[PDB]
Amino acid sequence: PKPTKGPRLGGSSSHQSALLANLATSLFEHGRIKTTEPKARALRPYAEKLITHAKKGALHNRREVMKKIRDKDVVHTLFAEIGPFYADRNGGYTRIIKVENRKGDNAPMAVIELVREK
Amino acid sequence: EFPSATAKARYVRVSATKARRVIDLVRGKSVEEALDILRWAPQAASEPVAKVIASAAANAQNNEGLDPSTLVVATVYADEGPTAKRIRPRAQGRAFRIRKRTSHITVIVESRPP
Amino acid sequence: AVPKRRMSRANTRSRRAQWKAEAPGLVTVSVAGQQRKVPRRLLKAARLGLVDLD
RNA sequence: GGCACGCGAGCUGGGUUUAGAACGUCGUGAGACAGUUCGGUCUCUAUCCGCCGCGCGCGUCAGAAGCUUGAGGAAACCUGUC
RNA sequence: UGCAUCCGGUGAAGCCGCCGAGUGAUCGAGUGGUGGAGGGUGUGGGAGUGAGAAUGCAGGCAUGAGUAGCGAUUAGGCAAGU
RNA sequence: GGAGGGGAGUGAAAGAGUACCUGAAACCGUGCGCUUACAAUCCGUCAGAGCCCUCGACGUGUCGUGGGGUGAUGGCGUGCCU
Repeated sequence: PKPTKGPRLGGSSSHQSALLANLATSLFEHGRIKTTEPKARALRPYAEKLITHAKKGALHNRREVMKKIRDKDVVHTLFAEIGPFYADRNGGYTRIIKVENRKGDNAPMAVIELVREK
Repeated sequence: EFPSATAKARYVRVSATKARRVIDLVRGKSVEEALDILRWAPQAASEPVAKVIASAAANAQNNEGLDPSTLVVATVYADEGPTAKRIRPRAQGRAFRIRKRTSHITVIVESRPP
Repeated sequence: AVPKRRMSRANTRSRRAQWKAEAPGLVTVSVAGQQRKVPRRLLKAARLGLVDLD
């Protein structure tokens, strides 16, 4: 999606890519994760586009997802439940909730979770 | 004059100015709103001040038997406590001084009519 | 550059007065029945029970 | 042409102007030469005035909001061929 | 400190004030607070007898300032627990 | 959570709490009174409006052989030592 306007998240572009991949993997595996607010803000489009790939479930899309997720159990869950679950929803798969700041460095924490309403 | 009770936290291991920065937010406010303000204040010096204010409110409610709903933070300030001297070695063999300051926090809550 | 002169009390206090903290704005919330103050930034989180409230 | 022959808490170290070495000359000698040649550490977190930008507070006799007049000031001002 | 007298747990010294006084260094056996054991006066004797500065010494604390910095060239994230 | 503190006690005194006799100055706060955002200030001194406090007299506020605090405003005014 849209690249970050400012400097990268983890201090380098490769670290940022690995960070986004790991965060997306954790979000798909658990269903909700807690992280600093900018991290979730950057994670939203990445996870939503991965879910969009998972929605139209074909071998091509499976390879497209696997070239970013790298975790096979999470890929199987994504293409078995998460994919079909959002079949009739057009966008807005995730939501961001702002929570209390961190104690060590006063970083703004936020919780990003998949929607389960319908 | 109004009935009142006081509490003191001596040798609190925070600098006096940093404690005053937090304290200046809860002058003249009631105990409950001051407690919430310090709870949601983004400073590490707010915890000791909130502890002092809670202790003063408990002292007023228990020993004098005052109603906590009428308590108001009337007088509050932070003084300077003893400071310890450390040494931070520097470039080209010189040694600088580091001061580890403390402070005393005094709070006086009083019962005021609604 | 080094300071050529010792700053007087007036200038020091006047510039020192600008180092201060602002009071965050609090709005009420109803969780588990009892009413308590929570910043409006955390209103939704408090309503979903994601904020530890002592 | 003036302004520390402007401007090194802005830069350079090519020259001059330490300690090494050589040539010519002087001195018996250590050494010396507004004589020559090769090489040779340029330190600092801006307190005050000053200047460039940006805010907070108050004032303009109630509290506000749109559109503006402008005292005053700044910018610009080159020239050729066919 | 010699000598002679006076004051003191019914509160001395020391410290902080008020009200005053002398031509000056200064004074108040005038008082209020704190304090808890030694002081005043006269006349002599002796001084480690008076600090504002020696880039003076020791201790304490200010300005700069809640500012610089928080010590490499690899990077951390999530869930759970205490 | 502790640290620390508020009651309760011991003590003649906790303005004696093992950070402890007396507790000055530098330095840092809190509360009250006056003053300060058209102003070029060796930061004081001499006049001085206003506001607040206080001592007397007479009425209900107004003077006085008064005293204090802060002081808008005007005049004057080139820190100390060697």
